[PDB]
Amino acid sequence: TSTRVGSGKSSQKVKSTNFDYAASFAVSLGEGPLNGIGRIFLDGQVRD
Amino acid sequence: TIKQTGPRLDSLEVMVSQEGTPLADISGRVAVAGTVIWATKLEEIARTTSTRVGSGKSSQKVKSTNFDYAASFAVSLGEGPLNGIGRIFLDGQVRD
Amino acid sequence: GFIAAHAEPWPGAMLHSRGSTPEGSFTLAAEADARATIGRTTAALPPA
Amino acid sequence: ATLTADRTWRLEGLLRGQRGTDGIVGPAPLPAGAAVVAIDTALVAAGL
Repeated sequence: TSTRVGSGKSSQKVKSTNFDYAASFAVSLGEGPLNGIGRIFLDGQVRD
Repeated sequence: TIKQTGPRLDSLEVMVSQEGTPLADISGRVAVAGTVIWATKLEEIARTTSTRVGSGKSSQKVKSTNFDYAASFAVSLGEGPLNGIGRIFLDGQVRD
Repeated sequence: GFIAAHAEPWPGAMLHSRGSTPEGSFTLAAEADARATIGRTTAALPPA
Repeated sequence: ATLTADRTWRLEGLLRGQRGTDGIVGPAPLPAGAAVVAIDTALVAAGL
């Protein structure tokens, strides 16, 4: 993603592209049946 | 004669959130990263920032506000009276 | 058209989307940083 | 503006007629209740 320098260079360089590498990360918490899933977050206890 | 193999010790020191570790209590001139103690939460002035699309959508999305997490990091290097504090920096020998 | 937003203790971007249709097909037209400073008059004043 | 209360501020030395500020007032005196907004970055006018 890049930004324009306007008149001095090119004014059309602006891009709003999102982050790449979106994937179906499947994290196995272990083998066997599991229950009581709760309190899950990448950086903290939980997300809204 | 009984001996203790030399430890890595201070080199590659990193601040540690956990308080289980005992303080260094240095008796000489050593540089210690220490362990973060009593950080005063964080100051979340702006949680997120946005990018303007100008004419196509909105040119008002951009934010110039200061970044978050300003806090009092009361890192405690060691217990006991201390002196000669100098040459301190997060990433280098010193800040101006 | 000025649209300052008085957020009620809200942290985050405020999305102002304008749609001509009554039902609400709004298209994003503006974004507001935070609650703007706003005031409520408690008095009536003759023209100065 | 002079603080009279935690939210209340008494605007003083009001100046009118700048860019026809007085022009709206002469026909109609200000009502007891109105929304007064400071000029700010949060105010958004573009996208129309």
